[PDB]
Amino acid sequence: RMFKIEAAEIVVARLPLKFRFETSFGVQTHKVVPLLILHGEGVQGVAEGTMEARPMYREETICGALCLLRGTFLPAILGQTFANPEAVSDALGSYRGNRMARAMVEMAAWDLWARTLGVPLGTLLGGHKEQVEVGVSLGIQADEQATVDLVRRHVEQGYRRIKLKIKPGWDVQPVRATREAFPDIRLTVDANSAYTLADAGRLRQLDEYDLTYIEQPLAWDDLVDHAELARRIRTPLCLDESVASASDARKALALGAGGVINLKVARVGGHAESRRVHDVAQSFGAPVWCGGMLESGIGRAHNIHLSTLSNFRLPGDTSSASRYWERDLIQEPLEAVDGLMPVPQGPGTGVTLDREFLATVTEAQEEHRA
Amino acid sequence: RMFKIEAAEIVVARLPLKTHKVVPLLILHGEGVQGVAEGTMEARPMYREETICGALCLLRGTFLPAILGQTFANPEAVSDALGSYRGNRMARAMVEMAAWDLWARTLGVPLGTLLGGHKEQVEVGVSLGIQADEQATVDLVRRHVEQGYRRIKLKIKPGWDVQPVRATREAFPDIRLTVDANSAYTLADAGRLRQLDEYDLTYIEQPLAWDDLVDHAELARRIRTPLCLDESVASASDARKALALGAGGVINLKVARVGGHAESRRVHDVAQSFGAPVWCGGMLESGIGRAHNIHLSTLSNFRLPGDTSSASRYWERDLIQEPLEAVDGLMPVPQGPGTGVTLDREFLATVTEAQEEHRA
Amino acid sequence: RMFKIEAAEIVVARLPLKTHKVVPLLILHGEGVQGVAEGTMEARPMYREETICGALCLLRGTFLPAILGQTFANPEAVSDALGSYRGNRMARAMVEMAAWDLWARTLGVPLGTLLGGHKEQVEVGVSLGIQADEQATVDLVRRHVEQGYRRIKLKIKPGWDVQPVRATREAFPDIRLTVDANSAYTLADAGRLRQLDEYDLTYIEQPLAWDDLVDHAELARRIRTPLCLDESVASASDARKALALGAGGVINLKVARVGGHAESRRVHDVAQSFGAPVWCGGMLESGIGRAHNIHLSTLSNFRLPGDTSSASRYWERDLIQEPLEAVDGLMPVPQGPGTGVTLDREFLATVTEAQEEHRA
Amino acid sequence: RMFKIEAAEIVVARLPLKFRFETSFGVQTHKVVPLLILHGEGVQGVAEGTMEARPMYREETICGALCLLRGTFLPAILGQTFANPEAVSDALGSYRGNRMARAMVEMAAWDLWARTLGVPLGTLLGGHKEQVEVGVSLGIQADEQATVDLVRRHVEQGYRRIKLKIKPGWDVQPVRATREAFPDIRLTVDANSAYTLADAGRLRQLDEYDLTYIEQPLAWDDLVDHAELARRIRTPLCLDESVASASDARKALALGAGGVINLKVARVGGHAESRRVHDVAQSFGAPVWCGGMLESGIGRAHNIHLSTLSNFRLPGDTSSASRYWERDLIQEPLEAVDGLMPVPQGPGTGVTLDREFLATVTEAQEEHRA
Ligand SMILES: CC(=O)N[C@@H](CCC(N)=O)C(=O)O
Ligand SMILES: CC(=O)N[C@@H](CCC(N)=O)C(=O)O
Ligand SMILES: [Mg+2]
Ligand SMILES: [Mg+2]
Ligand SMILES: [Mg+2]
Ligand SMILES: [Mg+2]
Repeated sequence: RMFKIEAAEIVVARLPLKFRFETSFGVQTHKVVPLLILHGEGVQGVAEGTMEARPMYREETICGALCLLRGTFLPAILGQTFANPEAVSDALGSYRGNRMARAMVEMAAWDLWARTLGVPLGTLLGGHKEQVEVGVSLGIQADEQATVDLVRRHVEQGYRRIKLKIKPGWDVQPVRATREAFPDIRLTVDANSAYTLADAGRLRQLDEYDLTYIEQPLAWDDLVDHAELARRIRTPLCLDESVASASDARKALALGAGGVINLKVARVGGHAESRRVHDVAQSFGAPVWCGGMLESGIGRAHNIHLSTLSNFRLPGDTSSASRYWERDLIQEPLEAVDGLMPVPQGPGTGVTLDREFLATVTEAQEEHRA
Repeated sequence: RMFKIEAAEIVVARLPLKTHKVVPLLILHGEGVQGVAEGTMEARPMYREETICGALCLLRGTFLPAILGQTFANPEAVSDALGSYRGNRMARAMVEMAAWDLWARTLGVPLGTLLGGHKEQVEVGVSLGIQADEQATVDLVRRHVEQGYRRIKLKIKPGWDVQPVRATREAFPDIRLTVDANSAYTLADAGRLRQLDEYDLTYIEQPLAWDDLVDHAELARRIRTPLCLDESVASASDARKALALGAGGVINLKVARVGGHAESRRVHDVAQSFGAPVWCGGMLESGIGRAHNIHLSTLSNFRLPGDTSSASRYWERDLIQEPLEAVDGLMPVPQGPGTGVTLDREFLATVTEAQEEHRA
Repeated sequence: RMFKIEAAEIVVARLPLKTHKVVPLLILHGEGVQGVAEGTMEARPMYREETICGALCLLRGTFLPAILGQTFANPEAVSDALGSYRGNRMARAMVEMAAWDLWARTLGVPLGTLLGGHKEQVEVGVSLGIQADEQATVDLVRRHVEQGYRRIKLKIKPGWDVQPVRATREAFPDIRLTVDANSAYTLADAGRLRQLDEYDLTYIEQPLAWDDLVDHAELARRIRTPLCLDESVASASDARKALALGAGGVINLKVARVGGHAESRRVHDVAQSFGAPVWCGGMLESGIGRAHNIHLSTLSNFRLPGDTSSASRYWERDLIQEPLEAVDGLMPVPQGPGTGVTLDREFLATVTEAQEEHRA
Repeated sequence: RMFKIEAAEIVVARLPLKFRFETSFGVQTHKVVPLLILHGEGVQGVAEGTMEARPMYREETICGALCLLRGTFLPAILGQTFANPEAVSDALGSYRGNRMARAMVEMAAWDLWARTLGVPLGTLLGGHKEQVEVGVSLGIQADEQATVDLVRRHVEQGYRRIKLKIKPGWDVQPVRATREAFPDIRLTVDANSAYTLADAGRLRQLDEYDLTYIEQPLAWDDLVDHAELARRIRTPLCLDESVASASDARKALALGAGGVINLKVARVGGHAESRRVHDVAQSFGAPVWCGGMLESGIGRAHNIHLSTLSNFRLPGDTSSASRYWERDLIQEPLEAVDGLMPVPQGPGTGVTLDREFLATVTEAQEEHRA
């Protein structure tokens, strides 16, 4: 039955990384993890923000999102009783944008709700996969052959897709040079919203090298130019930043802006909207796959449960947690073997904050009540 | 945790109208609860392609042996365990919808709540058949407007369309008014249908072929009145194709026609992503089907009124213990887990023509 | 020659309306002059996605450290020095617009003149909220017509649109009349919106989703009244896409929403290249923002009247020393270099909630 | 503040060339340079006409343009006070066409105005590049290999694009034969409004040889056929003659007539309109690059300042002045090194008439006052 949200904790942690993540919007080495914990009916839901300190991947920031949480979202929900996560989400007024901020509340609500039922999260969302295929995305690196080697280390691990982050002045080389050593691997690029329609003919060269897709080659907020570019090349386009809702997905696919969607749960505003994005794509015969945002095991586990839905037909960016952190914020390991990630068992996300360890890396912590 | 389907009953009832109606039921048993669903296929293929005879064959020979004795994580897993077979969406909906009801009852949660709805009441419309003349049409619309219905549906046909719509809109300038064209028209009728445009109908329902989308798209370019699709939307990919082709701007969503609740929610979500509304169509359901419908209707893109009016308008006495009665054009969501309604087993037995039990 | 940005102040004022409004200001100091700009983001994300809290964070932690102590050839160079970051156009506009004002003041040249304008006065329109009934609408339009406004904007909403427009056009057959639909409609409203067509509105402003262009394109095919875009044009490439898709024929151009003066001139020029007009939208600005707006509005494709009406309509007392008062629907361009207006520092201090200074 | 135009000089010079310019509209060896000097507020603005004695590249002529200047344009502006170059341009009535003639006035006005402010021209137009990438365009020449050698001399100089003027009965050869010796150079052709849609399949052969664009292959005044041809070949089209305004640019790009625009400042009517053309292209994600019209250092310097704007993303035709003249009309050298041309320093254009030398090559000179 119904659930009452009695308290909310905001806990910000920073976690040292392991590899250096050198995307076309910059280089990333460390990681701030904004956690929202919702309390009610003797259980708790935890979710993790995917917004950055500065607006580099997309428009939101930790600073603005916490203001929004403490000044607006949390007051609207605290002390209130809800029938389900859709009602929580409904209660956050008509505020514009800020999907990731909304996702912290909404996804925590899903975790809390599932835990009141004693049911796994993926199960309530309609998924019945018991593990999910994952690939790896490899940041920018080295040179023509001396990067066919980092691919090597991952193909030997059984990862089911290799994604190379390219960018203006570094692209066609690895692709032929990886299709070189590995003529048969599922291979993709993250063209990193780097290019413009100007760069169209160069991108067509990637065509023979048989990629499953080219990811977000043009502006992060664009659909129209992508639809133009898609007509000029044979390699399918994959959208990321430009699909932030199910109607964006509908428009992108009706326009022909892409044939594949990188679905990032928090980017589209949470699980319910992700299911819609997922079903909209499916109705167009377009697959989705699960994006990653360097999450701790909270975010990683949310991603894994979402990925159990049936239109997740391409390997996601949900590789092994041990790849990123010497120690994660949860107790459970989230380790893929042979490119298959198992669904962590238990109610909701199936994972559990390591509170003692979290405390040692916490830099902010607030409680909110009605 | 997961649920095992241990047993299934098929009960075929002949329920007196207020002539009879054959009501096929499926009851799935597991975990100390049961799920019940109602078939909407007819004895002969009239509204669509399926029949009771073909459907019950498929259930007992194929669908039921596939699920009996198996353990499932959710209703989607039950449905997936049947996905090799083509079409037969109403037969499939029987299993799928009973599975939803069973699953919800293992959790103790209302069905609509599990599907993501949070309405406590749903808006209901009324359907009128062809009347003898204009004033007889207007007198019955006036009755139903006074009862508080929030949408008026008129059955129209070639020779009788502009007249009743005109007379009605004249008497009732501001009501929500729609028509059901019952696939009785052709593209040569475009000029006549366009004559409806000045009376601001919310939509015209399925004027052209029952399985068509493409000619509906053409007709939509020729008239300004929105088209509502019925029989040609039997899946989420049909809804996508319909909306993207401009075959219509509204979908009459019938849960069993598209294959059950999960696929219905996908139709609802696809429509929503296009900013097109859906509404809940009806099929003369006993309280089992009516309750499944009321629960589906609590979802937020059900933005036009549905054919889930009072059970008492159809049946002397219903097969369930709970009254489903709308007041002032609002049907309350029946309280309880799953559908929130309960078969009256003794009354049921007095109207049962045939029953059978199946185990693994 | 080039300019060095030596210092920046953020002042947040609470300015009494004639209830209060929070007015965030940025003052950039260099070369013995200063540039001032005003933020248009709200405390919560209502008109669009940004907030004062998020914006000020971005300024002090990112934008300001990027420019403090650096030397620039022009305001475009200042803006380029921030181009790694995504969205946040109003936060960016604060820096960009102060940079324009500073730059113009190092040269001794009016801002509008540097952007290529040569109007000495700009035409102003009036905005009316929902009134109780038709005659109350007409009485207020009559007032504003007599004051000499050159465009009447009516706020409309579902249930209240054709009536006020009809009553107004009936009383005023030749005035320039427009409506603001405030994203309150859907494609199902096409038939109702088309009913506005006979009253010859100059445009309907953003009837569908605030961030949409594609559905607006569809709606434009269904009705003959021109659509004006607001929130879905946040850049020159948005303006191009909007005009080329046929999402609208007019753009409500708000300087801070698109990221400042340079990008605004690009929106203005793209529109012009399509032969589509722009007009200057408003955001309840203190005299700082109003003056930036008046200066932008002097450009030649600002061919419909703008929301830069009298400061006295909003504020008991303004933050600047100069009165910005329109007479007979003409707002004079404030004289002087840059914006031609000057902060009243002592009055400002009496209404300051928070201030801070930043250096390299 | 405001500026008053008190006097105007028209000075026509002829300058001996150095190389023979053998375009598909004819062979050019010498060069008439129409200069307009505007006087006001103790400074002067100088601009240079790009119209020819005869209408070979486009429709204007020196003869008709000077008539228009002396009979119409100059009378409208002399003794008048203006707030900026846009107001000067506004004051030249609604006269039709004659963009180059208008450009002499307008561009001189920009120079004059910038000089009253003491600011560089490019700076006022919004550019902040400190030098610009340039290529070379090579007229019609020799044969298959014995022209891969003239390309040679330019690649050794570091020019960042090589453009070959082709024409019916001389085209596919050098391209494979230059892509031959120089498999990696940025290479283009100036198809010289020579062809018609008839010639479409031959042009598609240039496709593998990897040109950045094919320039104005069809009629000089056409958009529609270019949009058709663009659909038949993979090499982007570049428009020149057919874009004479920002609305022409809008129409060309909305139609798909080209993906690149050769922006010639005087052809579109001056700096302000060039900025608009530049921004319109940018809004479509189309680059521009700077055309050349064999200018003396006055025109060359105007071109360099315009080229500082951000959508000038492809190398222009603004090579070294020493390539064209044994002596230029200005004092300053305008020499590129390694395909980079520096912005000449100083207010306005940053260059200065060499009046003593100009006098020795002047063939006409008039003063006009109010
Ligand atoms: C922080 C986020 O922007 N980083 C990666 C995703 C990293 C993934 N492997 O977890 C990205 O490509 O978006
Ligand atoms: C006079 C003009 O028509 N000649 C060259 C441009 C020459 C450039 N290199 O300066 C052209 O191709 O148009
Ligand atoms: Mg990515
Ligand atoms: Mg019906
Ligand atoms: Mg408005
Ligand atoms: Mg040329």
